[PDB]
Parts: sequence; structure tokens; C-alpha cells
Amino acid sequence: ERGWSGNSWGGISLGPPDPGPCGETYEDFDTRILEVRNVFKSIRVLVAVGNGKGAAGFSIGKATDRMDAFRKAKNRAVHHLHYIERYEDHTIFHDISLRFKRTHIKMKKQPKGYGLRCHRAIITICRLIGIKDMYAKVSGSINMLSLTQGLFRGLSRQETHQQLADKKGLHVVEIREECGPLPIVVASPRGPLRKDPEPEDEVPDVKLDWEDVKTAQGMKRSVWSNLKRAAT
Amino acid sequence: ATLNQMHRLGPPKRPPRKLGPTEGRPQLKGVVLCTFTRKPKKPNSANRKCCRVRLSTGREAVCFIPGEGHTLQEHQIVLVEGGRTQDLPGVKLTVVRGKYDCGHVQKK
Amino acid sequence: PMKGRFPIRRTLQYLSQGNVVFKDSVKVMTVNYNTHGELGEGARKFVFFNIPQIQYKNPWVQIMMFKNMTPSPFLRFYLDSGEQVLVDVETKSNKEIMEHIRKILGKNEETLREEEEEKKQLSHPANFGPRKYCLRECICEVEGQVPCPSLVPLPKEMRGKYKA
Amino acid sequence: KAYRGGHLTIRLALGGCTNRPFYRIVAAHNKCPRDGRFVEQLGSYDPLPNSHGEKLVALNLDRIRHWIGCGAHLSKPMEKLLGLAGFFPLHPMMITNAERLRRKRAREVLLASQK
RNA sequence: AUAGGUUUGGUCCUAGCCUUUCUAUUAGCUCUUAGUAAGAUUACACAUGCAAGCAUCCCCGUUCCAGUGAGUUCACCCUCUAAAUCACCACGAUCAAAAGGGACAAGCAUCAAGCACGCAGCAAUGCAGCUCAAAACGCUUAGCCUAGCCACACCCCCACGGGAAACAGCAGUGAUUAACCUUUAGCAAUAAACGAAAGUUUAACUAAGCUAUACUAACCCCAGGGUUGGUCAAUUUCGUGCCAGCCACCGCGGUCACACGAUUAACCCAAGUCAAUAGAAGCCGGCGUAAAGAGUGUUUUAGAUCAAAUAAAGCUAAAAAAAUAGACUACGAAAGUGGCUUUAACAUAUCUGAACACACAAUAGCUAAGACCCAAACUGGGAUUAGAUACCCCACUAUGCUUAGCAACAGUUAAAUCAACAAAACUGCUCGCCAGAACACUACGAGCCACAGCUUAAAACUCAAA
Ligand code: FES
Ligand SMILES: [K+]
Ligand SMILES: [K+]
Ligand SMILES: [K+]
Ligand SMILES: [K+]
Ligand SMILES: [Mg+2]
Ligand SMILES: [Mg+2]
Ligand SMILES: [Mg+2]
Ligand SMILES: [Mg+2]
Ligand SMILES: [Mg+2]
Ligand SMILES: [Mg+2]
Ligand SMILES: [Mg+2]
Ligand SMILES: [Mg+2]
Ligand SMILES: [Mg+2]
Ligand SMILES: [Mg+2]
Ligand SMILES: [Mg+2]
Ligand SMILES: [Mg+2]
Ligand SMILES: [Mg+2]
Ligand SMILES: [Mg+2]
Ligand SMILES: [Mg+2]
Ligand SMILES: [Mg+2]
Ligand SMILES: [Mg+2]
Ligand SMILES: [Mg+2]
Ligand SMILES: [Mg+2]
Ligand SMILES: [Mg+2]
Repeated sequence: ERGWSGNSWGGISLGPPDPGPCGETYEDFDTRILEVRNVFKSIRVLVAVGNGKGAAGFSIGKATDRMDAFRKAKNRAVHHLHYIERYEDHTIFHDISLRFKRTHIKMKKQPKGYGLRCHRAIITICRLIGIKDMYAKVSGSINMLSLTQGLFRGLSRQETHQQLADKKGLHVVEIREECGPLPIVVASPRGPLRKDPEPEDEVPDVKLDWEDVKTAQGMKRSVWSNLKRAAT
Repeated sequence: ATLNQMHRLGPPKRPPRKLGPTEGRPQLKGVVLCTFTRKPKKPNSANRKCCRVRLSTGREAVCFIPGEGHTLQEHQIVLVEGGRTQDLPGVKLTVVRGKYDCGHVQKK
Repeated sequence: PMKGRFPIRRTLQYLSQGNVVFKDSVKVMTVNYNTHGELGEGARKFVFFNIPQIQYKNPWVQIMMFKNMTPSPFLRFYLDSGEQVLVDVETKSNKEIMEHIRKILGKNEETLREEEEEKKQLSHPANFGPRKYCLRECICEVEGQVPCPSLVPLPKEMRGKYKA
Repeated sequence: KAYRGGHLTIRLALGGCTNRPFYRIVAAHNKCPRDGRFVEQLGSYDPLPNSHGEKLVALNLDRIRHWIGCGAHLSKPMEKLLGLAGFFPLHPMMITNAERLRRKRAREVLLASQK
């Protein structure tokens, strides 16, 4: 099977990580190549690993031979694993806007069946993590290492519903249009519950993105948005 | 810029697109005035077959003749399309093979 | 991001959240308010948040604002008859001011629903025409009727080429 | 647009495709094109029998009465349709054509008997 | 945009160009059938035949329909009110002109002033006003806001008159363009005209003819076009050897060429393919080092919420400019201000906001005069190697001198500090400026001056970078 292109290393699987000197096996982990570069000769490889159940990581490996670089990167990646929280084990808990160096990433939580409409590297990393429904937009410099670092950083700093309930001492109630006006309580505080309601902010002072508002108002006209694509 | 500045300046005004050697037309008819060869710019070496043609618009222009072997002579009628010849600076018109006097490339 | 504080004010959805539709009598609304003083705070918010919505829902009403011309904020409405309505707005929040003006000079929900029902009659579902105005272009789109010859050829007996 | 004189008339505007006619009953200025600008659409008429063997005619009777009361004229096909609907009296020519067809069929029957 | 390729020895940033998607036209090659839709490049010139009649004479119609896109804010709403239809006694509805009010495309400010563009009075006449950097006035471009609308109808905007003899009605032709439908039939349906009516007429229209332009459905045998180095799916064997040739971008070709030609195989689409052209998709981003914020202060229509100075008089010690004080850091808008005395005297109770107004500032050079100890650009003379010393010495000019003149503001240190280096990061608000390189501190226009000029500031060609 080919990667992102016929002649591209990116997206290619390297197989499970080798059994570690600690004695752990990683047969449930898959490895993917994100970047291969000639260092002036040696090779620097950026790879990502993940078990598809929230545990995922990435690493750089430098070696004169490509296979040695792959092995080094994979083995070092398995020992630097992030755990990524997933809402209902298919998507993220909330929208995440981040900037790592000069790379900006906007991530949007999506319902089931939406799929991965993301940068191809983000699609690979999401498949490794176990995220199945998400939207992502990458802006600024498209630098692969910065993209990976920013993605992992933002995904590792997402607040779960239980965390929000404990912080605010209130019920987190979900409203679904497909479920009508039925209130679904997704999280309740473990401790006592505050009896005073949250201030009913008549107009919140949030920082909006012109991109989202322009799309919502129908003034987006891009011929490249919402194109039909293969299942991801 | 501030919102007041954006309001005063208004929407961006994209400059009009520049018309090319064909003047925004798919093809152009032309009369061959003379045939000659030109040398590429130098990472490359060759003798590119070119012809000067008076177009239907009245302008005289240099065009490249693609393929191996041509039988174009003076006073012959050709059809020229767009497309730059990357090796030849200033040559932005290409003769269409198999139209009017310019015949298709002979096999082998 | 969108420039300025409270960029949500510059979204059509917020602008359409407005619930004050003035009766046809109202021609001009002047808003006299003060830039400093706690007792005028709500009035300041009324200028910041609700005047855009009121103007959006009432495009033909002339809204004008005045600053630090009187010790107290107030609203004045000029009616077509020549009457003037004064609304004092000290100690009142912006929401309270909106409710007050809605009550005294705003069309009620019954009148608005009547207007929408009148608008509905203009687009008769039985008419056939372009998509911009009608649900269907032609009767052939109705099942049981003869469909387009473009999609289903007619039998030779119904074509003039075979009748002439 | 200002036309020299003219009047409103309720008539049939032809749409559909080749060998598949369909009609819209519209009130329009008589000088306007057949399928052009109109004042109001007052109904429709499908002259091809449907799967149930019916010719479907929709008539906005309230608006038809309104426009007749505002001075609108009627084309002969529209008068015949309204006569068939029972809204108007049967047009004299429906009766006369029926009588002519009766006489023609009588002549054909007499020819058959003579043979 | 879910993006991708391409600057370097290398990494990062910025930035252009191109790739992938969807349409339309034209071109090459190819092409079986059926239905449907659509169909001159040209406001250039037109052979020929038709496109308006009806009706007991009057009238009515031929002011419509049909056509084109040359010109171009007469199209929309409100007020008023003709003509028209029906009421037909109008009452009044419907429809809709002329007139009044409002609204109404794009580019260019190197189009910044227009030049009578207003008001009041019954009039006589009086006032001097009116539009405009929130874009007047002007030049250029374009049919538009598509159930359709506007404008035009050979030209002179118009059409008494003149040029002159009219297809922008249908079919058709010549010329021209890359652009190329039949010199068919019928009024059977609908629409229009006329008639009291049976009815009559209609190149509107209906039904056909031609055309891969498109959509739909097929097919009994019947497939072509492009592509195969990366982006980007997919090469075997020969030929050639920086030649012939090829490429959208990066690039290939010098005897093992997956990149040229042939051949084999494969890949994509498919009655099409896809070469050219043109559209579809563009700034809520930035301004120390990449394009873009270093003279100073005041006013300014509006917007915001942050309401040891200086000048003038005198005087002076060490030897005209002022040791110590001054290890002080004060005064002023900045430039700058450091001997002593005296007289005047150091704007403003919010902030932002002039190229165009007024003040300063520093910068050297000219115009009248005057002084001239000394110094000294230039100009002469003296001495010197073997193109002397450009350089040393002497003399003397202009001049040195003295008058008289020409990013700002207000908050925060909470966050993950943060491309890099600079100078730790950010917020709010306002103004100015910037959208690849070079052409170009340029040309032209305008303003100001005027020996040299200063401010504003383009376009063509070229490139894949900078
Ligand atoms: S649109 Fe009605 S027959 Fe085709
Ligand atoms: K008559
Ligand atoms: K036009
Ligand atoms: K004219
Ligand atoms: K007929
Ligand atoms: Mg490949
Ligand atoms: Mg790029
Ligand atoms: Mg073709
Ligand atoms: Mg016609
Ligand atoms: Mg009248
Ligand atoms: Mg009018
Ligand atoms: Mg035009
Ligand atoms: Mg003509
Ligand atoms: Mg004329
Ligand atoms: Mg013709
Ligand atoms: Mg054509
Ligand atoms: Mg035709
Ligand atoms: Mg005929
Ligand atoms: Mg036809
Ligand atoms: Mg080859
Ligand atoms: Mg710079
Ligand atoms: Mg100020
Ligand atoms: Mg400033
Ligand atoms: Mg200059
Ligand atoms: Mg100029």
C-alpha cells in the first residue's frame, strides 16, 4: 500500500514497535511515517505511534541508514506516549484553537459519521489515536514537526466534561437536535453542587473567527470547500 | 487595519487580469513572414525552430513550431495558440500542428 | 480573529435576535446618553448592544445618538402624527429598556404572525414556475402525469414527426 | 412598462416540452408575449390524460372572480374551460361543434347502413 | 482547500508562481443509436422569397409579437394623475404615462476643485449663495438587479431637415473572426389582430431539418484520446547522444535516457478525450531585521471610553567662550540649554486625529553691503622620481566673520513566554502605511520653486523567484 502519494514516505506503516528493554510488548500499536528528510549524508525521520485507544506519541530519529532511523524513532516514540481523551471514543470534547510557533490549527468537534476532514498528516495521527469524527484547518506555515507538536499539545490539553463539572460544580447538560428538548446529563460534579446559577451572560465576550462566521452566513464561496472525497 | 479603515477603503479591488499574447482568445490566425531558429537560454542547448508571423490583429510575433520537422514557408497560413516555450525567452505563441498549411508531424 | 470587543455584535444572527419591531407610527428615535455615571450604565449598554438590533429590524426609522448633553439619559420617539414619547432610562438595565420600548411602541406577536401569514399567501404552492418563485417548474414533475420527453421518450403516436 | 392601450386578459400560457404541452392560466396584459410577463397565475391545465385517465385543471376561482371584477377579459379556450367546469354557461361553440359532430357521425352511420 | 510542488550547502520565516477541482468556447484526433435542451464572432454589407390583416365600405390593427446589446443609473418605491379595460350614470376598482420626492453598476484622486452649479419675495427686485477628500466635477469600462426588465431599431443622441436607400423579423448570402444550423411544413394547439358570428390572417408559435455543445437512456458486433521522472495513477526493448526533441512547475537530453522518437506494457477518462483561452475561489493579515510606523508642537470635521528653558539689557575672573561646582540629571515640543545680575517669562482638566494651516528646528549654498589678524577649497610660483610628493614650501582668492534678507494613548503580568535574532510578553482604541522581484528615490501629470531641483508617483517588456 502507498502513502499520501506513490513516491512519498508519509502515511506508510512501519508495523508494531519492537518489544522494549523494559519487557513490554506493543503488538496493539501501529506506527506511521510522517516525514523523511536528508540531513547534509544522514536521514532524519519523524514517526508517530498509537494503539487506537487514546495512547499515541511521536518521535524524531536520526541515523545514517533509513531503517535504523525508523527503529530509533519508533522505539523512542513508544516511551513518550500521550493519553488523549476522546468524547464518546470517537471525537474531541470541544473546539481547540492553537498556535505552535507559526503554525495555526483549528479543530472542531463533530457528530458521529462526519469523518476525518483534516490535513492528511492529521488524519494519520487521528487514526492512530482513535478519533473518528473531527474537522481541522491548518494555517500559517505548514511545517510537519510543528504541526505534530501543536496537534499533540492541543489534544493533550482538552478539558473533559467531568473536569468542567468538577470545576464549576454544576451539571453539564447536553442538548441534541436529534433528541428534541430532552436534557441529557453527561457529567455531574463529584462533590457538592452549587445552588446559584451561572451568570446569564446576555452577550459573551468571546473571540470569534471570521472564517467560521463567514461560512455560517453563507458568504464563503470557495470552490474547494465541501468537495466529495474518499472515506477517511 | 481598523474597522473604520476597512470601511473607508472598502472591499479589495483586484486589478484587472493581464491579457496575454493571444489577447484573451483561444487561438489566432497568422501569416508566416519568415522562418528561423533560436538558441535556448543556457542550462540547455538546441536550435529551436521558430517563425515570425503577422497575426490577424496586425501585430507581428515570434512563435515556436513544435515537433520534429516542419515545412512552413513564407506567406503560409498558420493557427497559433498560447503556451510559453520555457527555454526561449520572449516566445509565448505556439503553432498548431495539423491546421491550415502546417501539417502533422511525419511518422518517425 | 474578528476585530473589536464583542465581535458577536457584527453577526447577522445576533442582529436578527432583535425583538423590537416598531409600529408604523414611529419615524425617529433619539438616544440621549451619558458617557460617565453608574446610573446611566444600562443606557450605555443599550447603545452598545441593542441599537444595532433595533436598526436592523427597523431599517426605515431614523436613529440618532447624543452624548453628554443632559444630566440624565433618555429616549425620545417621534411619531408620524406629531406626538413625542419620552422614556427615562436611569437605573434601568438595557434589557429593561428593550422590554419597555417593546411594550409601549413594539408590534405584538399576534400582528407579526398575521404579517407572516399574509406573506405566505403570496407563494401559492399550486403555482408552477421557476425555483426562485415556485416549488415546481412543470406538471410533468407530478407523479402519475406524463413525464418530460427529456427523461422518458414519448411513444411515437404522441409525436408530430410520426403524425405528419 | 407602458403599452399603448391594452387590457388585462385571463389566458393560457404554454409551457412544457416538445410534444408535451402544459398550460398556466394567467392574468396578463394582452400585448405581452404569450409566455412572458404576467400579473398573476390563476391556475393550470394539463391536457394530457394522466395514469388515471384524467385531464387536470386547477382554477383559482376567488382570484378569477377578482380579476373578472377588475375588468379582465377571457380568451376563448379559457371560456370553454370555465364552461366545462360549470363556472360559466357552456360556450355556444361547444354546443354547435357537438351538434356538428353528431351530424357527421350520423352521416357515417348512414353510409355504413347504405353499404 | 484536508491541501501540494518550487528559493538554500542546510534549517526556519516571509512571499510570489504553478498543481490538484468545476464550467464555457475554440483547436487536434476520434465518434454507433434514441429522446430532449441549446445554437453567426461582428450595431459590417446584404441578392432572393416570405414575416399584417380583417371587415357590408367607416373604423380598428399593422405602436403588438419577433430582433439586437450599440449606447447606458428613464427599470424600483411613494405622491399625484392622464390614456386604456370594466363598471360602461359614476360611485369606484384594475392597469399605467408625464410631473414631484427618494433609491439605484465598476475602475481611476496622476480627475481636487465644480464655475452659477442657491435662497427669499405676488411681482418689482433683494441677499450671495449652492456641491465637494463621508469623493463634488471629470475620464474610462459595461446592457441590468433575469417569471423578466432597460435601451435601440442604417447614421446625424432626437429626425422638421440631411446623408442616403437600411434583414439587430424568418430562411439565406458575401466580407470578417479561433468562432460558420434548413433560402422546411401548418395555422391542427396556444397567443395576437379583426369580425356580431360562422371564421380569416400570422416566419409568434407548433411540428420537423442540421450540429458530440450539453443532459437522459441505451447498444446485436462496434473505442478512442491523453498520460506513465516528482507533484500525480501507470514503462519493456531499441534508436539518438546537450543533437533531434520534451515540460503546467521543478526540470530531462553529453553511449545503462522509466523525462526525446519508435515499440511493448500499464494508468485515467470514455463517445469522447483534453491543447489553448476565459471564468468560478482572494486580504478581520501585517508594518525592528522580509512590503509597510524616527524631525517637533498647536488647531482640525469627527471617532473613542483611556474624560543648565527662552528673549533683552548690562557686567565679568582666569586666560571671543565660560576651569571647580557637575560623583548634579535639572529645564524645554524637538533642535538644544551649564559665568553673574536684573526685567519679562516657561499654553492646555480626557484621549486619538494636517502632505494640504501656522510656528519652530537642523542642513549647506546664493543676494546686497561691510571687516579682514589668521586659516584656506581653487589659481599661480619653488623643490623633487625617471609618469617625481596627490602629500613638502611660498603667495593669494571663494569661504570661515559681521549685519539686512530670501506610531500615539490607556491598561495587564495573567496565561502556553517565545519561528530566529533584536528589545520580556501581551490586550483595548485610534491614525498612517503595506500586499513577489526589477522596471522605479524612474517617466508623465500636478504643486512648489527655480543655475544642481524637491513632493506625490505609474505602465509596457522580463523573471521564478526576490
Ligand atoms: S419541464 Fe415539464 S415536460 Fe419538461
Ligand atoms: K376592421
Ligand atoms: K449593450
Ligand atoms: K440612436
Ligand atoms: K392556430
Ligand atoms: Mg506513481
Ligand atoms: Mg508556496
Ligand atoms: Mg473537441
Ligand atoms: Mg423567433
Ligand atoms: Mg381615464
Ligand atoms: Mg414616470
Ligand atoms: Mg457596450
Ligand atoms: Mg443592418
Ligand atoms: Mg434614431
Ligand atoms: Mg436573418
Ligand atoms: Mg459555435
Ligand atoms: Mg434552429
Ligand atoms: Mg406559410
Ligand atoms: Mg427544433
Ligand atoms: Mg519517451
Ligand atoms: Mg523594509
Ligand atoms: Mg491630539
Ligand atoms: Mg499619530
Ligand atoms: Mg523625481
Ligand atoms: Mg501620469
